[PDB]
Amino acid sequence: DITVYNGQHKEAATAVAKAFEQETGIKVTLNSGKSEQLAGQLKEEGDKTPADVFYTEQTATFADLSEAGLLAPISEQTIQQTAQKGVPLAPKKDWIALSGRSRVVVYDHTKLSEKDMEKSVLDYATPKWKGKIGYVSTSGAFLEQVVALSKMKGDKVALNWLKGLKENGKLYAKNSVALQAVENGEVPAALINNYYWYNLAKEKGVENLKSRLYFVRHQDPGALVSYSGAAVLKASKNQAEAQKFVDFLASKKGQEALVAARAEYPLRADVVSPFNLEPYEKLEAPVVSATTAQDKEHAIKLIEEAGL
Ligand SMILES: [Fe+3]
Repeated sequence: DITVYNGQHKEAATAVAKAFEQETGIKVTLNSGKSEQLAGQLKEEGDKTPADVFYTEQTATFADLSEAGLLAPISEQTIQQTAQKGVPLAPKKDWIALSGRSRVVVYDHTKLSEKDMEKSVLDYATPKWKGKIGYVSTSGAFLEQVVALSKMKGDKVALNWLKGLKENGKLYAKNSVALQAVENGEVPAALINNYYWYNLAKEKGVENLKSRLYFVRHQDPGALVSYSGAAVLKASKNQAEAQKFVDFLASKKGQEALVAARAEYPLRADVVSPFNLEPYEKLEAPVVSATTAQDKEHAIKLIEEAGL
């Protein structure tokens, strides 16, 4: 039996854990919480942690743990299974990307059409969108968006964007809350990840949603796709089963289990999401290097400088 610290959405972890149990008869116990609270906890517990695996929304979250030598190496063969365009690889082979989540602009299509959308994510952080664009400054992918802007456009551009959001944007606590604000008609548009929308559309039926997705494309920083992944803890006693689980998550069956439950992009070439996602290739996502521990701190610094 294994214990998985879970910084992913509960629906995601439950789905993959259930599938793994059916497949192997190995029981999975989830410890769910905020990604950075769990990351902090794993560092504190160190070699005494009861965690066998850490599953989370953003591979960026693994950076500190890897530097602290807390993660166990994964088979290179497993890593190669999910290595697609734009996917980051762990330099120490001690974590693995598993699913893609695209940055998107969700908008109220009863109020706006694609003709009203911006060609660049930079264009939303302006007086034109004063009180009309939702953003989530505490979101993991939001932080990744900031890193990508810094890397792609430089710090001045990234800083002015953030200042533009502080002045013109409507702050929401979570992506889920932002999406609902658009559906409820409290804001015409918001910057979130793609899966929230497809999952809502499955529940309620697209015809009953006001919101639709806009993809900026053309390798714009707002076309960023970031990745969720998993790592095995070096401290794990259950190494056999922990590695088996992470392996499983990269397998055709483990990937199929995730995409059935959650509208994230599979990273295996032989798996098709039942959600009818905008084809990865049509996204025209830019490629960005992996977020280092230092990249992370730097982006947090810009957020603070901007007054967020
Ligand atoms: Fe999320």
